[PDB]
Amino acid sequence: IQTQQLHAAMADTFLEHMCRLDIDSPPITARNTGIICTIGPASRSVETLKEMIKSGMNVARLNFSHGTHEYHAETIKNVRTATESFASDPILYRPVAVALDTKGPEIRTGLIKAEVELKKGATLKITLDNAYMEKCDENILWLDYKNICKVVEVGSKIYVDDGLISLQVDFLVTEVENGGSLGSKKGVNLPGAAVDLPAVSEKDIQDLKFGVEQDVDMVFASFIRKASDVHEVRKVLGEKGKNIKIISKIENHEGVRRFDEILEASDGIMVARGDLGIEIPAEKVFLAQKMMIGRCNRAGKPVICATQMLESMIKKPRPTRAEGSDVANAVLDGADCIMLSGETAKGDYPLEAVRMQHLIAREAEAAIYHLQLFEELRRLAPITSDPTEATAVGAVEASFKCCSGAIIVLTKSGRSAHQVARYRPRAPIIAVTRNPQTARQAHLYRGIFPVLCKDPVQEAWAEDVDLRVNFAMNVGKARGFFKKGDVVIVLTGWRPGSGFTNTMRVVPVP
Amino acid sequence: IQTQQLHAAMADTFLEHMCRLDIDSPPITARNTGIICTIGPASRSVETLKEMIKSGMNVARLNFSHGTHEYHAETIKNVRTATESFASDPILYRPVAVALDTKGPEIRTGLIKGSGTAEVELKKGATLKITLDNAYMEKCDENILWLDYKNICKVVEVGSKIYVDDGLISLQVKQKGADFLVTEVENGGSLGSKKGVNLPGAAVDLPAVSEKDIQDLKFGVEQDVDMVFASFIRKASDVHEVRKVLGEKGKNIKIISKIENHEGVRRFDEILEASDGIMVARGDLGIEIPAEKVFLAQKMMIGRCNRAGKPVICATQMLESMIKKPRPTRAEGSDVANAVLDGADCIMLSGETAKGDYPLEAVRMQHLIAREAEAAIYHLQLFEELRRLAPITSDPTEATAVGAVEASFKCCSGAIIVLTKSGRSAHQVARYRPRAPIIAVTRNPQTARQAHLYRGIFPVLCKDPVQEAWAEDVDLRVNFAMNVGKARGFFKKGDVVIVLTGWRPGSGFTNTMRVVPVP
Amino acid sequence: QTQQLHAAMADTFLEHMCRLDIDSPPITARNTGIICTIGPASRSVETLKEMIKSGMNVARLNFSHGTHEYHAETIKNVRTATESFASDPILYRPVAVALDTKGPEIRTGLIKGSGTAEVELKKGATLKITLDNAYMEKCDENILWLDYKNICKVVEVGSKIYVDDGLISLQVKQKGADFLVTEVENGGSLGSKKGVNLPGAAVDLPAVSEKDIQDLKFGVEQDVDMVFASFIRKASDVHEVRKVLGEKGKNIKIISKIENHEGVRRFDEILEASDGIMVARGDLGIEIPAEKVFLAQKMMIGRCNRAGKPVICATQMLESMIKKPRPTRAEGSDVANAVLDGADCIMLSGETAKGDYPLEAVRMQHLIAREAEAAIYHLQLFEELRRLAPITSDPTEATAVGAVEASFKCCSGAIIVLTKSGRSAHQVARYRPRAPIIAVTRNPQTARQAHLYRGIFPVLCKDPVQEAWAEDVDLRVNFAMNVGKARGFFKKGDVVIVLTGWRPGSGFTNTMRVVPVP
Ligand SMILES: O=c1cc(Cn2cnc3ccccc32)nc2ccccn12
Ligand SMILES: O=c1cc(Cn2cnc3ccccc32)nc2ccccn12
Ligand SMILES: O=P(O)(O)OC[C@H]1O[C@](O)(COP(=O)(O)O)[C@@H](O)[C@@H]1O
Ligand SMILES: O=P(O)(O)OC[C@H]1O[C@](O)(COP(=O)(O)O)[C@@H](O)[C@@H]1O
Ligand SMILES: O=P(O)(O)OC[C@H]1O[C@](O)(COP(=O)(O)O)[C@@H](O)[C@@H]1O
Repeated sequence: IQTQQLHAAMADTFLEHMCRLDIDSPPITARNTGIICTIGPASRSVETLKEMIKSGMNVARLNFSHGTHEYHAETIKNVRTATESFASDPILYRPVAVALDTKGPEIRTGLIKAEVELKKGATLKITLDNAYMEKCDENILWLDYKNICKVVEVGSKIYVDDGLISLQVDFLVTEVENGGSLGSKKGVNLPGAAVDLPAVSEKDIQDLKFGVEQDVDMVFASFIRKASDVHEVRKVLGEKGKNIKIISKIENHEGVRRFDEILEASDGIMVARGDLGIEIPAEKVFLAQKMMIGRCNRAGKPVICATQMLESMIKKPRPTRAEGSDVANAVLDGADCIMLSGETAKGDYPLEAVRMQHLIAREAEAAIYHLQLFEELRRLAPITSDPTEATAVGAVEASFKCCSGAIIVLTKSGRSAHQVARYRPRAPIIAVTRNPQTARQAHLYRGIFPVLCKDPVQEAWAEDVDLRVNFAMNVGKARGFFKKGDVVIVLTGWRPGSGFTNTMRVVPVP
Repeated sequence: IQTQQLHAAMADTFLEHMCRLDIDSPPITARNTGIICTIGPASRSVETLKEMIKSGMNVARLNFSHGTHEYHAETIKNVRTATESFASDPILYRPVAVALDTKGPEIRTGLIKGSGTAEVELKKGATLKITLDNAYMEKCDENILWLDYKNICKVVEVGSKIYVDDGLISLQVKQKGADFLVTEVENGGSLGSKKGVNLPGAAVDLPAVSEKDIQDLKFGVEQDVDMVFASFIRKASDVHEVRKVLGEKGKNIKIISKIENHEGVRRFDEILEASDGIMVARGDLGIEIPAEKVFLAQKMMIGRCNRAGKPVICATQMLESMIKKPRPTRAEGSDVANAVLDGADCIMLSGETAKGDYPLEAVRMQHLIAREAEAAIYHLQLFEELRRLAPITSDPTEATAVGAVEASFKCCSGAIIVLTKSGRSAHQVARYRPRAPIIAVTRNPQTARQAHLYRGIFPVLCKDPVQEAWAEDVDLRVNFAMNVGKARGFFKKGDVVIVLTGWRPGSGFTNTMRVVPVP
Repeated sequence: QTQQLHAAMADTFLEHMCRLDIDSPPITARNTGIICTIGPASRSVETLKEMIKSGMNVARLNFSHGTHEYHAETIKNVRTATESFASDPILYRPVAVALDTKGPEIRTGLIKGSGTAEVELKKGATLKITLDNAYMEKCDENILWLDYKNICKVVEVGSKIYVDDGLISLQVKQKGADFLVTEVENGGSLGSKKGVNLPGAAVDLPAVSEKDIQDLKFGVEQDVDMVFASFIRKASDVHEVRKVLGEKGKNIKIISKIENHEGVRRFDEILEASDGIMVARGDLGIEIPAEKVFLAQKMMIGRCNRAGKPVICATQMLESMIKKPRPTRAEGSDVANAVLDGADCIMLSGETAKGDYPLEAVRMQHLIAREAEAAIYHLQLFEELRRLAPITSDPTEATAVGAVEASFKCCSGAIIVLTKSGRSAHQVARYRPRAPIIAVTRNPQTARQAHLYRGIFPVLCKDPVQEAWAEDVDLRVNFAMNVGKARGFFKKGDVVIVLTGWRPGSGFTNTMRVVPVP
């Protein structure tokens, strides 16, 4: 009772559950929320990447907004070098995924003449004549988006340089709402506009093909506005990249409004709060965040909460109180993963930022009101004929009933473990696979602790099944998830191959 | 249904309620969560203060860790000048409370090279000597660090961790002494003048109410402050000590206990029972206990305060980046919204308003987020849990209060108008957390100021003289609240409001609830 | 410790049941309306006086038998007995009068010219049904006449015909022009003028017959409070009853009796058209399989509670009490479960109309209802009623829920409501408070009709209108404090909820006061 917030777990109301949250109730070792770190000058080396892994990084994120293919290939090579330095012990080997975050379509201003000053309620004309592209000034500004006039109307706002400058409407004349240092080749945002820019730009096609060649596990597809955008990303990945997960980045009003069709078309979602906070009033981000996490939990699809989670840690070795809170509340909301950008890419304390996310995520997971969450997940999920779905909900129920140390799932593609994860058990889900890509991808789903079996396939299938379950038991005992004599849930299928999980057993730890 | 997250309000589950939160669903005009602003050099002028009031500032906080009595007396004077500049129209006047935040049992360093602005870059693994010899109190550098805690050597042992400046710098006690400590820099950084020192493992024996606190509390009574935010409250006896120090002259001053250490969290229940309200003082609390556990202590304290109907304040680094930037980080927007969703009565600004470059933008942002987050609350579960967890009582006032809240949800009322002398009647309504704002009409200026501590209370100060016929005096205050609500856009003619009154004059007779249309 | 308050606290319905305590005694107040059928056993002014002391609230008159002259004398006896208590207005109890229509009944003739003669019908035997009026007073074990002329047209070979509360069942073997050769499936004693059911048949009889029209017009003339309309199959049948009552009987409550398949299938349209429902289990249990009646009952009680319209549970609730002074366990359970289901009223037919223990049956209904009312899981019920209730702009609906909420919070002795038309008290009753609703009115029809709503205890104020309106309000509130104190619903110092309006007349209820009992 005095550990894992188990007194708070027993509350009959959410109010009382909150009243019982105890700073003296220590959490277990298992940390269920996946940690995604953006790699950069502060974290690119092998030595550092080894420490990143030890501190808790599960996914290495490569930002293709900048850098060449050569640079990115070397980052990937470094990640795999640091990752396989741990391969010698398969019991302790932690798989590490590689994510490719696309540049995506963007609106950029021209070259000035370099800085200029804009003020109060002055005038500035927006032109598209590619003769003014080299002569940007205080009275006239050129843009690379030719359909800007079609998507904007009388009273529409234009945001310049990550929202620093505000403006009001073959050309458009604007009245400055908020001035400042007008730079050259700066990003432009169109709030409320149904931007008709390509789903995937020319550079993105090249990047996505590079990703297939580099054997990446997932793509974080930028500026996803509709279902067709996801379909274009999927078509570019083709047959060679059919198994690569697609996470759609919701960055503007359109993406939020057309969310249900994007979720159905995608493998998962990223709440890209940075871009979203420029596109929608910042006081509304928390709404879009809580709506997307809720709907992803409802569909059983992975959701990533991103941007400025521990921002002050770029310069400081400890985060602010708002940051500590933001990480906890993203876990409490129901986010599968939490992300680090500048904090691991450019900052002075990358390792400390990763360690803090791990500590907060672990305390937040014990703090979840599983009693309400599990009843609501059950009530909202459809009654289907699927044997694996019934098995998965059965296992979660059994794990709550006997307070099991884990739910051991045998999986080839990962699907069987994903089905367990959508019911959010408190027990860690040990997914035993032989597929190295599945083990990497499994980090996207809350609760899943992926373990790669390297043992050779036995000829008697029932013995091969037993070998993989025993492996999971060994990983559990070694990492102190449970010990000999404890009860665990074990999920297996009625024959080899995917799609047959239908067997739930309550097994003592040997 | 398309406004105030009413589609989300209708959800049968919390998960579905979250699924329905809509960025395109605009909130009402009224903002329920009170905004406390620390007043410092960036916000002291009458000019700025008038604009703070307009931006949404409800309480002016005075941090007695710094500044002389003369400085604070002038800040208070300027707060009153800005507030009274709006008194010509009683319909548009907004009361503004004055809060005195004590220094308390603080441990502080001296001056780096005799300058209150100079800094030293401390290196990891480096040796630093801590002295109590006042010869170095202005001669601090990268080798010698003076602090004002005379009994440091007794309560600290070898291996003990010493945190400096919001715990950003860390040190380990390597060799103990009589008035000195030989330390090893565990975590480096830039060390400035007069920084905060924490000793999480140590049994700090500093008095509850210091000699400086007694002088400041006295000045608070003389200055007619509305509340005291008492630093480092550890047990109920500490609250009792503040209460006894304020004595008879300060008996109506509200005491808010600041929980910022492990003992305070541990002995929370007895502290709460003794206090008029609580501050979740996350700054120190996040140094004293592991920073990852702060959200647990925060939600336990908000829940327990909500369960007890006593005000709770969420404080520190809520919009921190805004000291230097005109826009907050996404983590900051989140924190503000989540403090409101948790059930915090008030939210607070420190350096963001006291010394930052954008104090009005920080006030405006807290106002914008709070109002958005108030509509996002799951009132269906919150009101059911508040009802079930509250005892059955013979108190007529409590029954009227819950009946009034029930009526306000049924007709989606524009407000709950409450006539109150002490504030109690409006406090009893706030406890049940209605969606509609509570317009508290009072003739007592202190009540009007102190009501800002409670979620939803929109206090109004009636200046109209007392009429011969009591029933006409009652109707005059109700009409005054009708006038305020219309003028501020909380409602318009024909809308329905709830009205709370008593059956005779004086406090304690609230027993009448009326459902009336707006004239 | 009292009125199942320990079970009231339960966080789950399962634990609510676990905590039900036979040693937790109920309050004095009984909220469920008791409807009694008047007959030879209960017609005397002297018996009617005792029926009123036992707890009868509504006197039901079955217009399937008797003449207008006979029914007018019944109504006179009910009024004489009710008005005997008017000497003390504190103890006076309003009593309503309900007219129950004959509707499209199908009845057999006389057994060998006698009203009491019986024949033994044996299983396997042939029975000939005739429409020939030469046999209307010559029924026996071989021939049986019935008054439904178009019986042959609506039935077929193989069809089943039920006689006498469905105790005798016949199977049609041969169909004819004005006859039916049948076989005895369920035998027994066949008596005179027994009711007939044709479960599968499309009975074409009118919803409102000429006799029904006369009875309905007589209802208006006799100033009845409500009508119980038999065999209502659709909305158009209720509109037919409504039309007949017309402007003169516009304020007479229509309670549609659901006693057939079509009535259940069309229930929503029926309920929208009506002022209330009777779950008419007798004929319903013959018209549809008997094992489905509880389903229909719970569906109808639920939908009426959801619509805020009165619902009556009727027929064979304490049947064995016709011949015995105590009921069976099933009968005790049935009365308890109708109250638990949410029925506003419970009814007695044979038990009060012709049985040997009428006063006993009324007393028993009173004792069970009171026990069952304390057993209600108010915590879930109030939460569900609020959730399923729409958000209104109506100040009166907001004041009513506020008052119910306030009554739960302080566990008040009562919710005192001042009402002209009764609407304000009905709005309080739709939220099911635990506290009894003392509805103070000066309108006598309002006071009588208030018995149709769970929890309403109507009191008729005799006192003339005081000059100052506030004083007239206070006089009526004090009258309720006096009724509640005399009936032992509360004592001095207890807390009660008071509901009034801001000006005289109907529709201004907007004031809720929490006041100590003087
Ligand atoms: O009733 C509540 C209230 C809250 C606080 N909260 C956190 N995001 C919120 C979004 C909207 C409303 C309240 C919100 N969280 C939970 C969690 C589980 C069950 C019930 N909950
Ligand atoms: O809230 C209720 C009320 C009732 C009716 N009922 C039947 N025995 C009862 C005993 C006491 C109170 C109500 C009772 N049944 C259920 C069934 C499932 C869930 C909730 N229920
Ligand atoms: O989650 P997935 O990809 O459907 O895989 C689960 C599969 O794994 C198994 O447990 C074992 O299959 P293999 O022996 O082919 O690995 C199957 O019985 C089951 O259908
Ligand atoms: O909240 P409090 O301090 O009890 O004050 C509420 C009081 O205000 C009133 O409505 C009006 O009283 P006054 O006329 O004395 O101000 C009382 O009837 C009621 O008891
Ligand atoms: O229930 P109804 O028919 O709306 O009547 C309730 C009415 O009774 C009153 O309390 C008293 O009215 P009277 O003084 O006219 O009898 C009104 O203020 C209120 O509107």
